[PDB]
Amino acid sequence: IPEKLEYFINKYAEHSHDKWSMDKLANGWIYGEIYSDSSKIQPLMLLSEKEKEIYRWPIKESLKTMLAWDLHAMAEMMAENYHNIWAKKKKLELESKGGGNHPLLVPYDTLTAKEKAKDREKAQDIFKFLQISGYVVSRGXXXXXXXXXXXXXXXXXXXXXXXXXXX
Repeated sequence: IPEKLEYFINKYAEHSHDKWSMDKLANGWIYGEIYSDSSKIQPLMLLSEKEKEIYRWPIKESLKTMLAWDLHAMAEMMAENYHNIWAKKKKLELESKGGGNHPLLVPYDTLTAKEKAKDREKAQDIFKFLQISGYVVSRGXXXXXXXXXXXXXXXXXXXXXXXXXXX
């Protein structure tokens, strides 16, 4: 967790809270200590105390995973990690409680597109602020190098052919 990125974690959390505030004021929500859903009354204006930071908490984990591990790449790695953490939690809890089988207990190369879109939304949401902040990110001529490798292979093959034809 870099110090500059650690500083920007709070700012990004505030920006996400502001976006959610715009959404909830468009929907209609007013602050109130009483917890309710049909009365349209919440004390953090349905996001509760911990539910306000349920999405702020994994931003640091996302940064750590990015450091430990183009733009479409960051998108797909982030969505894959999103699905993997939830799948691990679900499999752990179902193994603990002896529950039923979840259709999402399958490798990410088999899921329905809506399931991938659901966390691709959050991936893009967290990556847009990183891009606007000037953070260049990579996964961590081309044809010319390919041709050079091919030429090296051809040289090896020619050497082999010469060694064979010499006999």
